[PDB]
Amino acid sequence: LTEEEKQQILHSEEFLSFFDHSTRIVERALSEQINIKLSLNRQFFDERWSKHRVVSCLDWSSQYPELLVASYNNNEDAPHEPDGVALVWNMKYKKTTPEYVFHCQSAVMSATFAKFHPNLVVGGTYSGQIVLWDNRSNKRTPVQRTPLSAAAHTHPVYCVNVVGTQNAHNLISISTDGKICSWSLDMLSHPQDSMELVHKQSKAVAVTSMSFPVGDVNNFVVGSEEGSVYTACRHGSKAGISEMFEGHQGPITGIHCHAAVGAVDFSHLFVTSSFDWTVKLWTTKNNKPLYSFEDNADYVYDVMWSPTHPALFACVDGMGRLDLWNLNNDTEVPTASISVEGNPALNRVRWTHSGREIAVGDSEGQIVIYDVGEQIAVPRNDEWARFGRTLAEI
Amino acid sequence: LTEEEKQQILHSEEFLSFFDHSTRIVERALSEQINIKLSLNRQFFDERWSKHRVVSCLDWSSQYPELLVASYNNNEDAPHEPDGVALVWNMKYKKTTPEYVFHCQSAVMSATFAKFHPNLVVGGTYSGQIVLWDNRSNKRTPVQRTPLSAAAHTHPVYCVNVVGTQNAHNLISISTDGKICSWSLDMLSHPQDSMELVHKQSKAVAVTSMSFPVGDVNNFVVGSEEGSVYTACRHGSKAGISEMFEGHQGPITGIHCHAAVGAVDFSHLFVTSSFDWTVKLWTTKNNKPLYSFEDNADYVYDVMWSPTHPALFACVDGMGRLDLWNLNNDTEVPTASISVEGNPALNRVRWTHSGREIAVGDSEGQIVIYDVGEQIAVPRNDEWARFGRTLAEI
Amino acid sequence: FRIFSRFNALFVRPHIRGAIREYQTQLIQRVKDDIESLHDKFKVQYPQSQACKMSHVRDLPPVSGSIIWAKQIDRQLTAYMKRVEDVLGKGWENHVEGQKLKQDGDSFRMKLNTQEIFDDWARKVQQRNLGVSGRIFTIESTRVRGRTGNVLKLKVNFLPEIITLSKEVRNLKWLGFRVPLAIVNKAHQANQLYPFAISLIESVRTYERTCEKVEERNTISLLVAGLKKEVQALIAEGIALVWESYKLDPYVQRLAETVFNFQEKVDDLLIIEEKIDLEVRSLETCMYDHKTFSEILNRVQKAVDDLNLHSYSNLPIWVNKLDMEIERILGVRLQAGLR
Amino acid sequence: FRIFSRFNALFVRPHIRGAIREYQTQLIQRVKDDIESLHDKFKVQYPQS
Amino acid sequence: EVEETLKRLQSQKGVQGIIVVNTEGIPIKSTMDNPTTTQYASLMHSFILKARSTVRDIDPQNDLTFLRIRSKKNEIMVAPDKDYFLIVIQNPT
Amino acid sequence: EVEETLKRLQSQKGVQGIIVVNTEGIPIKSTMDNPTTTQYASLMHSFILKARSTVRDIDPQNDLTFLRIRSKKNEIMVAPDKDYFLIVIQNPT
Repeated sequence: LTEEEKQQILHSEEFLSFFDHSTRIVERALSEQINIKLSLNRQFFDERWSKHRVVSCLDWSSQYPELLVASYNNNEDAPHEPDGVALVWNMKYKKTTPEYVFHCQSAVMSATFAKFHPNLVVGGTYSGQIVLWDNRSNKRTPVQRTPLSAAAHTHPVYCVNVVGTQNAHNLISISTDGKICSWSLDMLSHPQDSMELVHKQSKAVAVTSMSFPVGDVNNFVVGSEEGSVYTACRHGSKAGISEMFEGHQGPITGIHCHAAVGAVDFSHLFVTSSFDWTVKLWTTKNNKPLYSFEDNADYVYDVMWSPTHPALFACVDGMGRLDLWNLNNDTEVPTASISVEGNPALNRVRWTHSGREIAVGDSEGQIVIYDVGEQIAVPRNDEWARFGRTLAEI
Repeated sequence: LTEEEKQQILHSEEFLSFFDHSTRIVERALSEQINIKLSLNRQFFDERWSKHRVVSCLDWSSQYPELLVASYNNNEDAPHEPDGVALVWNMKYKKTTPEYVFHCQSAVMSATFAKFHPNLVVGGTYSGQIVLWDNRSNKRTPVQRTPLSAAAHTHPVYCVNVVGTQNAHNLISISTDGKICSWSLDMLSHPQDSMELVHKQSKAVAVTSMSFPVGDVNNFVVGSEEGSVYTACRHGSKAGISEMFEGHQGPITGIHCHAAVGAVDFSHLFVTSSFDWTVKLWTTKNNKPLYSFEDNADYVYDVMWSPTHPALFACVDGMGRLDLWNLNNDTEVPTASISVEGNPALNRVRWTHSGREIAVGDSEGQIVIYDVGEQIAVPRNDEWARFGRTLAEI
Repeated sequence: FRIFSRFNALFVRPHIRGAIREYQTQLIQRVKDDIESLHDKFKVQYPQSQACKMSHVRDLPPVSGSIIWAKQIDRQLTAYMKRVEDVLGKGWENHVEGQKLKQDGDSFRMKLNTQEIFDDWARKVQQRNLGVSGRIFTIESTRVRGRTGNVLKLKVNFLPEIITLSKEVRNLKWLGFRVPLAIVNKAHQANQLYPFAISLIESVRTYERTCEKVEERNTISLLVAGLKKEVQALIAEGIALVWESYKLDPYVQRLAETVFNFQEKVDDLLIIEEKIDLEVRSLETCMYDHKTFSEILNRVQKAVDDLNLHSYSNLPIWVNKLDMEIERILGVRLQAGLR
Repeated sequence: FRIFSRFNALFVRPHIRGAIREYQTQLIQRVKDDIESLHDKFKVQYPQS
Repeated sequence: EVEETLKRLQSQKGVQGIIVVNTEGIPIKSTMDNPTTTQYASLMHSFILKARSTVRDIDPQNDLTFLRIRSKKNEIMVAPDKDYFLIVIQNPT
Repeated sequence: EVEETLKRLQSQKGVQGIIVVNTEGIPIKSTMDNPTTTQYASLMHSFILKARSTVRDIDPQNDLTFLRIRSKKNEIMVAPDKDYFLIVIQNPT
């Protein structure tokens, strides 16, 4: 009947025959037999919402690795047409249109998925207001909008993300002014915690890049427009910039910490992308950039680690070519490097959480989905040791 | 109550998939899951298809490393019954019956699997007509047969092989007359290439067995009953015999090229099992045999490299014993040996893919498969180095 | 012997030679036992051994197989004696055991002679006077079991065993044995003319088999008559030819392709004919309905049109008699329905 | 850059120095007009870059 | 073929009795007697139709291509695809 | 021990612990989605009872403990002892 007498009958001791039967069937059922390279993977280019409208940021959903959010910011073809449009594009099925379409009054230029809510999209706009989008609602207008107060962000915002455990989340967002602030993913009417980043007295930071280390949320690294990378502690007595780095004489166009785990830690390492084609495989522990890969006349726009490979990472370039640097294979030439047609200014690269596929931005809005070879995608057990040895070289 | 509908549905043969799945599943149902150094592992002797029958060829399926094809000539026991007997044997589960059967109107001499397609099986017969059979389809007749013409093979064919990858494949066959002919798996009614192999003064070479260097196409190596080993370039800059070897005084029966690939290049090592117990080993760069195999007389048949070990191979004697030979540990005594019970006229052996076990043919049709020692199956870099240094002994 | 092969450095110094001469008698006795065992194995005659069976499987004729087997046994005996000479040193025959062993080996080698069988085989070949010259193919009279009439079965004027002699000669040339030049010419001619003859015999066998298959089903012979007519014309052209000529290869090629096309058209006609007969039989018992009759007739006409577009032979009378049978069946079904 | 970076401490030898850039000065000219093609981008891009 | 198939399916384990059932139950073939074959095969057909309904309940596109019952006294085998219903009587071991 | 049986059964491929269904058609243990397992448990009870009747028709001394309900997607291992029906979801390979 109900689920109470079952407990006593289970605690009843007539189960020797039942256990013998279970053991016999399991032992008899143990035996089981049978009855009998860089590639353009896919495309994503809207026309109504992607006429020009360069790509700004991309992301993948942890809960739904088949989902990617696009962010097109600039509106110059027509003042009347939408200014900022956010497009989410699915991987499970091939369609000529994004699965859902979103609009913001201002120009949306930074966006990311929501971890706590698996049906919510949050994005940052040019005005500096944090923009929400609940996919449950059928309205294209933002669901929740943060006020344009001095307490909140009032300058353009580039780094927006949600981190922490499922039961403990914080919406970390930093604008060009150098202010950090956290929010609850359900309430954004007021800043729950905010303070402006500042180094030695009377020195603000022109923030343009940030990346939390894997696991850690209390401390992180921030990429400044002034070409000088800094490490900051999110919360604590030393909340603020904690490291002066020479970086490079060019503005930082991207930053990322190590995105691999399983062997000896490399999270202290990080990748910075300057404005003069100077990517620096380099750790927070050291003050000197470990290497300064240089080539080309153009320059990077973003650099993203491999979620599975502790050595491979992607690079952006202005004349339309995307290159892969597997440090264990080589440190002087990109391991894989191909150029997309039309030589456009790529702007964003985001590795799929699986690490088996890589997405790239574009100067015209045509998102190109790139797949890689198996031999170049998956690392090995000896890959980590080889990476450690190569790091020990200099 | 039906009396004819069942009778006519039984007479009508729509049982292709029916019989296929029944055969593939009932042998599985033979499993007894009722709730109430050398060492023999599995001995196969089909009473119906191998009663007093001499195995004509043996092969292992690279695509499916569990399938074997066995060949038989005409049966002197009864000429009226089908003469060419081809057997397909599997190790999915223990069973006396073969997985598949096949018949050819002429005596079958050689047969092998197809690299281009993982299901098609090709076989050479005594009439010099290559025979095509499809494993998936349940048929006994040959699927395809080359025409018996002057351009095509007319003398009995004893070695058929498919070279190239799964997209650049090429079926190469040699007739005992000396004709070399290339076919494709798609069409087996016209020789793509045909040329009568000649050494000098326009006299042909009575080729017995053929071998090719592992990982290489073209530049074939052939063995002759005359007692000489020849290197014949398939196309190159000039087709025909490229090298005269001193060879062995008796006829060359089993010729094979080294297959194990590791830190060193040993693909040039050639081993030939002659009629005088003499397995002669050398390299293509040296006109003389490097070492000789001598423990008895009277026809060791064939020599087969172990795919995994660089200095280990097998060779079966007509007297009725298989001796396992390793070069790294010994050069004058077999590292392992065993004789099939009854001391039968053991015919031939075939190394399985990835090694770890051996397949042995017999004149009585009772083929035996069994493994080798774990301490002797696995090679190591030390094995390659010591093999290289032992090759430099003389 | 292998143990000694490990160490041969100071055999020039007569210090280790004392040890080898101490066991010299044991060496001699063991070698004598070995050669006795080898001779016992030899006493098993080549036909009585599985060596003859395998060599026949290995395309090696029994005469050449026995010759080469004795040759290799003699080679192994020579290897044994030379290895004994090397290991023991010069003049082992000076010892009484040594001279006894050499006498036994020489007697065995005398018993291991091989040229006599070669001479006998050559003499038999010359006596039988093998030949292939004559007609391209032969026609004979035979009273096959089951029929009273004398069947004029068509054969090919070519003995299949002549190539065995050719391969025997080919083996013997490199074996060092010289056969008479007439035998050389005969074997060479037979070998070079073999592919044409085997192609001829396989083609004629296939054509026969398929023509008896045709006459097995008399409903198809009228349609197949034309193809049989061209085949008979080609046979008539080819029979008048003498066994050797310069037009042999093109004639054999065209005859083979004609026979293959004839057989494939025969099997296609056979399968379409069994299909149409099955449809006719189904219509015989088909239930009274204008529709199902119409689809059956439409499929019948579609099969007929498929035959017509194939450009077969002698169609209209076949169509007419099919119409006769089908109209009779229609009359039967009509009387059944009307009653 | 990297192909002679393999040398680095190699051309310090008396003969390795004489074996380098005395046969490759034409390729120094080639890298110079490579730089010419490089600043070709600089030439006319200012507002349309 | 018919006889060869039955012989090879029987001699693989010395099966007590097997007949070929290419129709939906009610087979007229026999291997030891008409009743114990026909009625039991019809009952098997009914039960495997019910089992096919059971496996389609979880998801309709599923079909039962293999079925075996091994009890304390008998073993029953059937591999239905569209009409090929097999029967095997065998010892539990 | 219940936990020992849990850890032993979850070791099998494609098996989430162990779930047992009683005669009332509900699983005495909860391991997956309740409504689906309850409905399919009523279904297994129905057709195993009909199979029990089927076998008792000709074999009134046999007992049912083994059944291989396999499809192209998974195999279901249903085994009743007297009241506690053992059910295991397992991949065919």
